[PDB]
Amino acid sequence: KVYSRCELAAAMKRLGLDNYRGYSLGNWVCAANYESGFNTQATNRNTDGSTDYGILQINSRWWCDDGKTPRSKNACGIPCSVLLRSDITEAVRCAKRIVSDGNGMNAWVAWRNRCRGTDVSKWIRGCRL
Ligand SMILES: [Cl-]
Ligand SMILES: [Cl-]
Ligand SMILES: [Mg+2]
Repeated sequence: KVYSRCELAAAMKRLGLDNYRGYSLGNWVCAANYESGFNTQATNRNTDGSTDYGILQINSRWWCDDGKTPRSKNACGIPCSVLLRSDITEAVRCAKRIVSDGNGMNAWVAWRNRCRGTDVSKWIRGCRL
């Protein structure tokens, strides 16, 4: 599923992402925009044999188990396939776990490079949440 911007913003608000551990909602929408283009089925295979999965491009070394990645920690305690669901609930739970660590949203390269320093509140403008 490719979400629209406001659809995603509403779904993320519903699941408690707005101002979760210091990151306002616009940060989460911005990150999803740049990481995946709002696409729950996005996948990108990395140089290290890990794959990034779903709308927030969550990585299979550290966070989810895909049975294909050396040295995998599976810190979210999930199969990576749950991160390709049209329902974002499992991805949001895992994202909250990720962002709890000292890296914060720097876990998401596209957030670090594309969203950090920008007016992220623009991502929720005009939306009914
Ligand atoms: Cl915001
Ligand atoms: Cl949670
Ligand atoms: Mg990416």
